[PDB]
Amino acid sequence: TPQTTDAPAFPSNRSCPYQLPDGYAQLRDTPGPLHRVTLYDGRQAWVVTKHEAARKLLGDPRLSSNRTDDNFPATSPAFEAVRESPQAFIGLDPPEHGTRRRMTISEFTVKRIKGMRPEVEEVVHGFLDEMLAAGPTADLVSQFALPVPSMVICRLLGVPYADHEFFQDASKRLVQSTDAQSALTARNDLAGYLDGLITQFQTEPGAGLVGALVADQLANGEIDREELISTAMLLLIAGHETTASMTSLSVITLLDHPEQYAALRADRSLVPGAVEELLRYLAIADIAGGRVATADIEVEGQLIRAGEGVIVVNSIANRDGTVYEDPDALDIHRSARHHLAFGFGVHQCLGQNLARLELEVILNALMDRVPTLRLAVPVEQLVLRPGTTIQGVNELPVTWHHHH
Ligand code: HEM
Ligand SMILES: CCC(C)(C)C(=O)O[C@H]1C[C@@H](C)C=C2C=C[C@H](C)[C@H](CC[C@@H](O)C[C@@H](O)CC(=O)O)[C@H]21
Repeated sequence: TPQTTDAPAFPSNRSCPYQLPDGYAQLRDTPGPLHRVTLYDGRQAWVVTKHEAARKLLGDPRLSSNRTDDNFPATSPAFEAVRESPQAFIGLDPPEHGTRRRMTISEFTVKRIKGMRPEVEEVVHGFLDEMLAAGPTADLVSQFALPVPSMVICRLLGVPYADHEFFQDASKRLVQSTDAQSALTARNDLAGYLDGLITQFQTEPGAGLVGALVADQLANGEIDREELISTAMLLLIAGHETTASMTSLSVITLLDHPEQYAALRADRSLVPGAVEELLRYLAIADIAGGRVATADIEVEGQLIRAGEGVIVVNSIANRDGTVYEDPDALDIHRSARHHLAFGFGVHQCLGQNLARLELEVILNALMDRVPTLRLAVPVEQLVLRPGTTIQGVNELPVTWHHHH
């Protein structure tokens, strides 16, 4: 019998780091904003494949972010770790979501992020000194891409960087876990570490956002101790892994487009616009759109019923040709405005401007100090993460014109 189905398996893995999987490109090319897929357990779900409908549904209050809902579209067995756990505000709906998010916004405002630029530049150049002094070759992930945002978010959260080896390992084991067992164990490792940190800040008040939440909201019973752990865990893990993966993939992508990398190096005013285009193009968090409908929603003839899972795939929506002409082409000179790599609505990425600053400083630093940077292995030799997690590589062997 023929094997063609009306709801293809979802998600799919990338074979090229800066191109949609073949299964996503056909979903992008089907007409209409919605299309059925099949999750890992056999459940069917909706995916959004157009930019305007993705933007409209991300702001529709009839789509809930409640992870604990039984109908929430889980995309892997490892997802049972966050469902079975107390929720941070990413999995909350209004009004409870707003009261929790307000406790954290002070550390991510524009004026606070801009003020952090001297500190971030010191952090980037510090790890660039060490990598260049150790001689080629080098793993760009473990020696630069991961340590730089790790130290920045640790200073922002109040987490001691002296323990970086522990929680970096546990954060990997959680994000790239393939079964619920290794995911549960990694999450418990981070929870146990953070709970000890909370007790530590109750004896002597600490710094950062975690120290402030312990001395203020937790002391007044406005947040549960376990809510504080999930919130701190969310910020810690999002603070490391997203920026590290954007850096690794942005380096890979720019090295495969040397004409645009040359233009970027010649005119640094293009860096902020190239970051926006890289965010649209790469879209490393395109699974970050899971929703469950609480009421019936009509979208251009199609009907989402209450209790159905919806997955807004921002990587597909960022390749909408009616918004960005020739969407599959990298183009640092294009207007990448209104892209959905950071989401949209009340759950729009809290640390989107920290990531913009981190990537801007990092790209300028690599072009200033290692302009001869190239990949020590062919791109096809690299191992990409599957579509069930944050896009990126685990290793990135690089080399350069060395001398000292
Ligand atoms: C670097 C690339 C990044 C990308 C592509 C990205 C992407 C996203 C997306 C798409 C969402 C929406 C999730 C949803 O609607 O369910 C989101 C939310 C969020 N992100 Fe990011 N993010 C990045 C960096 C960061 C950083 C550096 C932080 C640091 C704290 C962060 C913290 C958060 C938080 C706390 C939320 C939840 C917002 C809310 O629920 O109100 N992200 N992110
Ligand atoms: C193992 C699955 C994994 C990768 C954590 C995940 O799919 O997340 C993704 C998808 C979606 C929620 C949005 C995301 C954007 C930024 C973050 C990095 C975020 C981590 C979500 C957070 O929920 C994970 C732990 O914090 C669990 C918890 O706090 O209960 C990430």
